[PDB]
Amino acid sequence: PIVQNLQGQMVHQAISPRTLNAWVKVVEEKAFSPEVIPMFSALSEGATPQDLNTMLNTVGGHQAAMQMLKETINEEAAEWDRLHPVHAGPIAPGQMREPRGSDIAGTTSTLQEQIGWMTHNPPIPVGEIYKRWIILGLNKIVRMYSPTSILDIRQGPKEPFRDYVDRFYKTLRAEQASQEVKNWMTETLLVQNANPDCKTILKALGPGATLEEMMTACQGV
Amino acid sequence: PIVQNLQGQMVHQAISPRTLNAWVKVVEEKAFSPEVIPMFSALSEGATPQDLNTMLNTVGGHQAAMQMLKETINEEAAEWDRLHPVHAGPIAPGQMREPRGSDIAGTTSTLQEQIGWMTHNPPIPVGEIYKRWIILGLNKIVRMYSPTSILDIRQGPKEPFRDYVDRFYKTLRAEQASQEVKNWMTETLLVQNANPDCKTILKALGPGATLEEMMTACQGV
Amino acid sequence: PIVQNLQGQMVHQAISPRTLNAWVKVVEEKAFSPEVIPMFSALSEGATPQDLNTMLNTVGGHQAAMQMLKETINEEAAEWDRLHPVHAGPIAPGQMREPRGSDIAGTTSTLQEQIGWMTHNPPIPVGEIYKRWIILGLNKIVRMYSPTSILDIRQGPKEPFRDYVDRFYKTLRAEQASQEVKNWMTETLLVQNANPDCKTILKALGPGATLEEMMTACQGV
Amino acid sequence: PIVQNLQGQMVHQAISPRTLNAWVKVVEEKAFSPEVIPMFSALSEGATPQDLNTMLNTVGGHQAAMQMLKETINEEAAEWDRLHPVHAGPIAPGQMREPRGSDIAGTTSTLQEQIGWMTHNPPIPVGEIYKRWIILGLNKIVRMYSPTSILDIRQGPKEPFRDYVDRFYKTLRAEQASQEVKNWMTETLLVQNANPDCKTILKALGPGATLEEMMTACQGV
Ligand SMILES: O=P(O)(O)O[C@H]1[C@H](OP(=O)(O)O)[C@@H](OP(=O)(O)O)[C@H](OP(=O)(O)O)[C@@H](OP(=O)(O)O)[C@H]1OP(=O)(O)O
Repeated sequence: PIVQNLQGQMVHQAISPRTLNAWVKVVEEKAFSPEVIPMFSALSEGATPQDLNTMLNTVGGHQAAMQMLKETINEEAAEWDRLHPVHAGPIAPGQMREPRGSDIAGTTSTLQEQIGWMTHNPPIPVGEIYKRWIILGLNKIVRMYSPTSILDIRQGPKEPFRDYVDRFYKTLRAEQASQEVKNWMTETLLVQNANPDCKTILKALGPGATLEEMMTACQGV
Repeated sequence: PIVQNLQGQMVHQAISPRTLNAWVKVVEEKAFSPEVIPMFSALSEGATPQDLNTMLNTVGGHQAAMQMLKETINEEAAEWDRLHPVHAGPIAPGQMREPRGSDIAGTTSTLQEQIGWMTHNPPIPVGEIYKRWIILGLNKIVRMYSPTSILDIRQGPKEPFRDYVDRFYKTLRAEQASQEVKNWMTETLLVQNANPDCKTILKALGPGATLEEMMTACQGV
Repeated sequence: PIVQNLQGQMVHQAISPRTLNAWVKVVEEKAFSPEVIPMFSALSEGATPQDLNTMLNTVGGHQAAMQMLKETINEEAAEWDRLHPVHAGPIAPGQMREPRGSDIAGTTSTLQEQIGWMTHNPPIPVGEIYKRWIILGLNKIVRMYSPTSILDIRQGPKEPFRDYVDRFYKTLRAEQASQEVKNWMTETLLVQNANPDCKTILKALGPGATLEEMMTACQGV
Repeated sequence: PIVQNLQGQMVHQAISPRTLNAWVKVVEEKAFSPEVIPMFSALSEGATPQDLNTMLNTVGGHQAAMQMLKETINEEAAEWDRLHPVHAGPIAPGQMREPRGSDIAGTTSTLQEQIGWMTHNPPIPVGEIYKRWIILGLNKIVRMYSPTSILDIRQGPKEPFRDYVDRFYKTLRAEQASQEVKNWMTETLLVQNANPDCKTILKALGPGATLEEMMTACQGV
């Protein structure tokens, strides 16, 4: 985080040990359930790339996943570097050097330049692009850790409908696809994969039946 | 939350990670018992739709209930959009764009727009209507998740009257009904289901007995 | 159709009997399989709306199909009327009047009027618009008359991959969801539903593989 | 096509509806078996590129086939542009301009232009060149849609030699390797894959035997 001192100049503030330990416990306990992404984005609000690096390195276990995240961050940094070629020439006192692909990731940047980049007007959000790369990696990790694809979620012969819907929507949350495909999956795959006992009821209800109506109608079975 | 900086400009503040973890734990332990709604409205005091979306997304299990909440929010947003038609024309410097139905939910807006909305005079409380929609959805979820119907709560042969009346009133709170049906239930169904030893005293007491009078009348057994 | 007589003046020419015979064979024997649309769009080459109605009377035998077609025509005519409000005022005597939603449909127009409309500089196409509305109706009918859903197209244990791909693409063309859902279906659902051996080869091939490579690699299995 | 009117001036004549109907039947029912090419080359007799595009829109139903066809057209157009650099300078007013790679394809040309191009002394054929590019695309598609490789065409225990030869030559015409490999296939692979009795007779006949003698000697076996 970045805060203003008494004089009003921006000063970095280290993350409290409570937040850091909460994030570490979330990563080590939850495996990589899909709710880690919102929790991470809530715990890392307006943080400098050094803070993100601390929040990532501090994790003790799940080292394979952190390695995959390292690979994804490196690929995104290389692509960004290719997109922005270096402008040769001395930097005027009124500006600062343009951050390269690895300057964003914090492997070759000091704290002061990172503070200066996004506190400048107009701002260049190093933190908000680094967090985008990290979240893009976490999406792949979460998708990998989820057991089964959405197309293989099937209600058992005896399973209650509420548990089946819970499994289906957990898997769909873990799924990686655009929003339109997710809407189609919600509309059709839910009815299509049900057990024979509830499939007839769901078809008889109609094509525009809301989730509440389906679950209250299939409550007994 | 909304806080002022040193200069006096409104600045968004992230929710405390302790509060967020407390809400997640509340949803973990309490399932969807009726006391969740006051807890939510206490933990989400004066929060922008960004914070509400964070607090809703962070929940890990019970994904079917969160999907019902999503559908209810969508219905309320569509009804709001129909109720307030779109106005065509350029935006004056002294005003801001009129929010649409999907604008209140925070899924198609920035945080700065909402900050300006809920601080500009006259206020347009996006947060205070999003919280209304969320509570409206949570009410249906709580009613549906009630483990047993009111008619099935009956005092046991050896159960003291305190336990039976507590179970009955908790179930009555969960199964939300109108006021007059609640009055009839309290007056008649409470007496009807009791064990014979308590039923005799309740009947002999009279029809217009308050809850305290019944509880202190049947205290001996 | 429209032809030029010996005096250089455009004159309507009726649809030859065997073209109507071919369209009647298409309607009565193809059972509204997804190939009715190309054959209609071929047989109706540059036809004035009177000829379009002459070809449409064949569908009048099927009550449900003709009802769907009439409803779609009327809805598109209403939308056309809404989007083109009739201008009240003097018009240049060298120009023709304006086609109403019931005059582009040939219900209340005469043949000379449509001939003048089509043979104009610049031309105002009425036949093409009417044909687009008819094709919308036929798309709806073909979607209704589909024999199986896209999620039920599964390759047999020993069916060649080419037959399965042709069946899948025919069903996907009948169902006609949006474009993005179609791309997702082609990329993922095609691989998912295949028989074990072809599924193994397609999985081992990799993700995001063009159809040519899939069919070439899975040729003799 | 191109016809001469009553004044002796070449005028374009549209493709009759039933020719387009026949081509649509060819596309939709033959499943791109190796006989689509002769029927296309027959139905497209002397057609200006506008008519070629009109016939090509039928293939637009098949996404993959149309993509392959479009790619081949574009590649050949690029090669044509490269091999015929546009000459900048004055031209004789009695001569027409030069057809670009996107003007021989009828995408950016008008009908009168192509009529003038084709009806020239000496003629500059645009229809024939466009048809050659289309046939290249169709060859690629037919090769993709083949049901079995040439090495898997084996005569059955009791299949007559004539049926086996016809199947073999159809598959060899689909696969369309170079000419020398085709001659080697015909000479050797045909004898190699035959059933034991016909293989014995063909071996005993000798090497370098014409097809007529092979089929005459192996008639009733
Ligand atoms: O080769 P042809 O003897 O000229 O056959 C054609 C051909 O029929 P088939 O391919 O079924 O044999 C036409 O079919 P299209 O592919 O053009 O559709 C068909 O026209 P219809 O489509 O109208 O059936 C026409 O039949 P018709 O005589 O009714 O015009 C018929 O010609 P023949 O009947 O003279 O064989």
